[PDB]
Amino acid sequence: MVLYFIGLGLYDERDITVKGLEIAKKCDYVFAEFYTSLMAGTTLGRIQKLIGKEIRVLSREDVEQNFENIVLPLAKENDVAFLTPGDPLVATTHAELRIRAKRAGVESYVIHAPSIYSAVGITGLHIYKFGKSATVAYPEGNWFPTSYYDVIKENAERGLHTLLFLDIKAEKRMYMTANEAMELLLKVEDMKKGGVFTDDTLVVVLARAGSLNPTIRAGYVKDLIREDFGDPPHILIVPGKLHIVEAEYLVEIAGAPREILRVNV
Amino acid sequence: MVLYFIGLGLYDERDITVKGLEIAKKCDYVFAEFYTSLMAGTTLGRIQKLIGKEIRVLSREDVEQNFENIVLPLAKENDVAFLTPGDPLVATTHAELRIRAKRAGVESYVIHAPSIYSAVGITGLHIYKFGKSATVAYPEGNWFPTSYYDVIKENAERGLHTLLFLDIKAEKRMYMTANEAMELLLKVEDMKKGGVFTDDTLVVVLARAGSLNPTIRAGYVKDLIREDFGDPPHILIVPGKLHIVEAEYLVEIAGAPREILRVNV
Ligand SMILES: Nc1ncnc2c1ncn2[C@@H]1O[C@H](CSCC[C@H](N)C(=O)O)[C@@H](O)[C@H]1O
Ligand SMILES: [Cl-]
Repeated sequence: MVLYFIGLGLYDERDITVKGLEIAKKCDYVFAEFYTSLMAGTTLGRIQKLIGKEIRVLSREDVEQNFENIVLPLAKENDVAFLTPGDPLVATTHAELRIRAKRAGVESYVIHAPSIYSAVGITGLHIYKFGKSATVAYPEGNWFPTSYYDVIKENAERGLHTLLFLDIKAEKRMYMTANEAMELLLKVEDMKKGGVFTDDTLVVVLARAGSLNPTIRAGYVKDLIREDFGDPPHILIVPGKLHIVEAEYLVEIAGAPREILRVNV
Repeated sequence: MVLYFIGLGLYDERDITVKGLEIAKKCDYVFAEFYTSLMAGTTLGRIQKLIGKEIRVLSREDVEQNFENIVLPLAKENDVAFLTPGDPLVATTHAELRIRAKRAGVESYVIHAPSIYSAVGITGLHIYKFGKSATVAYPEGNWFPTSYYDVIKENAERGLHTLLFLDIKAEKRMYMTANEAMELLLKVEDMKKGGVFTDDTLVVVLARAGSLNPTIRAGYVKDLIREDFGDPPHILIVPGKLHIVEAEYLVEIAGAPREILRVNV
């Protein structure tokens, strides 16, 4: 009669919360999805080993179209767990699943876990200064989406930071790198000439957040566009005007050039 | 030899990640602060029991003025952890403490935990639509803070949601309620008259996020301003223009007036 939405956290199998683990262990059935994002620092096997349960992976179609047929039925007479990377409900489509549960007469509860949305605080940038978020999508065919560029412009215009999620082909396990994202943005700039993203733009790269050894780098596009930030996942941030304390953290912790202390503050 | 910043999560001791727990259990010394936020579902004792170490609580002054005199000295010869509610680097000035660690020759690592900043996803409002965040501070003496009002205005004109952290006086054991936050906003509205926050404004209240049964309520200020949302901590949200699916969730899950379903495109 109960369905638990449980977050797996940022990077590996230990990023789930103690509450999440214990509840998942007591569940009769455990499902999971790995299409909204991936858990780069672990494997399905390692997660299964930790939970001590068989985990049935569901595709986007399984969830978006058949959640009420695959998961909810068992949730009616048993304790069921639905695992997702990060924090449950951050992915725009997950919240709606609770409405499906309600209509099927199933109670649902949410067990949170660290999300990249909050983990970016490790960049030294003030969380309250982050504006609207956006996703950089790979162009393809005659389709060249560029809305994420406008999001940066509107945020930066108001002195706000822009968190950019990078595209991911979950099934194919292909990760968009910060480098590729910078190239795309430069390409978009060259097309809109809005003076939003150029070689002189200051950016921050956060790679493998959640890991004990994440890569935190800050610098101008011209110097970072071809830098190796390590293995994915990568997240790109275009900060707005910086508070001196943010700048000093980027210099001292993220190896940013001293120049930011006078050019971006 | 090392200093760890470890988040404890939203509500109780079990909101700490497995990673944070395993690492804390092995540290030689464990310090913590409980003034940046309120964990309403546990106690120092329960945390100490779970971690299996005595936890020395530090005050805001101990941290802000003597972190390098109380904590860092031990980190040079031992494994030390600094515990905080939620995520250690979200809506706090703890990031700067890493700079102090560096300058003191102490390597530091960060272990994330669930943060209110992303837990708001449980309100059903899309995370990416949240703009700049702000804090509703208690008026004191002749000083009456009003900046949070402008943040709402700026976000709303852009169709963005506004997350409002509510003030806290840990030592005086005072936790601002959503009701008090609303009262203050109505006053600032009278003062500035920007049509930003009135009795007809739709708002969302999230209380005790992290618990299995947090209070999630949506409605017009005139109707919620006197409603009892239970014990603290509380968070207040002023939505911007809603997507139909967001309104859907607010109605079905947070009991919002069914009229908000009729979104004005
Ligand atoms: N479980 C919870 N429910 C509602 N609000 C919460 C909350 N935990 C924190 N807050 C809000 O955040 C304020 C502290 S701000 C510090 C937040 C912390 N670093 C985090 O990551 O959550 C509180 O006064 C309250 O308004
Ligand atoms: Cl500011």
